Amino acid sequence: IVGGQECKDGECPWQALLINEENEGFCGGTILSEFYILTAAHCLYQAKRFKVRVGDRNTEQEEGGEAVHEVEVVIKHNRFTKETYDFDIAVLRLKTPITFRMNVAPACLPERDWAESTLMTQKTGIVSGFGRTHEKGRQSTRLKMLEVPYVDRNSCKLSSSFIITQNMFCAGYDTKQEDACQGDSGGPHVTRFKDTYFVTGIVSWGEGCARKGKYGIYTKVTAFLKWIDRSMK
Amino acid sequence: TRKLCSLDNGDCDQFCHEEQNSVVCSCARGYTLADNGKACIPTGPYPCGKQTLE
Ligand SMILES: O=C(c1cc2c(ccc[n+]2[O-])s1)N1CCN(S(=O)(=O)c2cc3cc(Cl)ccc3[nH]2)CC1
Ligand SMILES: [Ca+2]
Ligand SMILES: [Ca+2]
Repeated sequence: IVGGQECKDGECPWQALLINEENEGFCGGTILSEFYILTAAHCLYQAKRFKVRVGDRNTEQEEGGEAVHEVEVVIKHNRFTKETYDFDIAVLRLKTPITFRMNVAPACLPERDWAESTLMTQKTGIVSGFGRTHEKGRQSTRLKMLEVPYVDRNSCKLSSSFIITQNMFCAGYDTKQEDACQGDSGGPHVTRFKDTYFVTGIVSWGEGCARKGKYGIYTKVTAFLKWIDRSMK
Repeated sequence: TRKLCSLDNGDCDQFCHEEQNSVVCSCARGYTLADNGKACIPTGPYPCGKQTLE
């Protein structure tokens, strides 16, 4: 995340971190239930074996709330295309169930039509992660969050050099220097309604991070709800 | 002119669907619908969608 603020205690509890062999974060995930993590398909090629850490806010210290879980099943979307990042979504089934507790708790899945007419027409959602703090920079050691405005499909297509499919939506700022960035991918984009957070997107891609006239592109979770339901069995 | 689900979410806490010409409310998994048919009551600690308070 470029810009934004730290997630304070208890504020981003649906966040998960995929960590490689070297115990280093390479991508985010969203907690869906005690066994299922939502992530981007493109993260599945950024390492050979990986685990999932939950409950972490500062990867430089063990505040005794963290847990690592091994992955049992990976369900990648069968139409993922690496060239365009279309169908950038995957579910992970964990070996052992998550224990919910402070900083660890799932985000809700919405109903499709209600989410489209009610959630995605709010002004903003929240994206969170441990990725880079600027394009050239290093990964954050603290979990960060950023409020990002939803952007008009039309404006976004005008702004992008790559094709924005119906499986994607854009969020972020034209000029303001605030955006997700590398390492944040696969992480949550959630939308608050009254006092509950629903998962609305997955951090997928951008042309750099926080560039003027570019936005962040997120997988449109609502196009995949049936598929997610299936995968969780 | 805004009616049913389009008027402040049908007074529902979470999902709102217009069945016939009236509002039907419902709740995410891990919530139950209250007797007033509108509010959603968490059935455990750590319901989805809530920042953790302990
Ligand atoms: O410019 C590209 C693209 C290559 C592409 C794109 C679209 C389609 C196809 N290709 O090959 S964007 N890069 C550079 C930037 N990085 S990244 O720093 O990992 C990154 C992920 C991300 C996600 C969001 Cl929501 C916003 C900014 C981001 N930067 C992402 C990759
Ligand atoms: Ca830590
Ligand atoms: Ca921008």
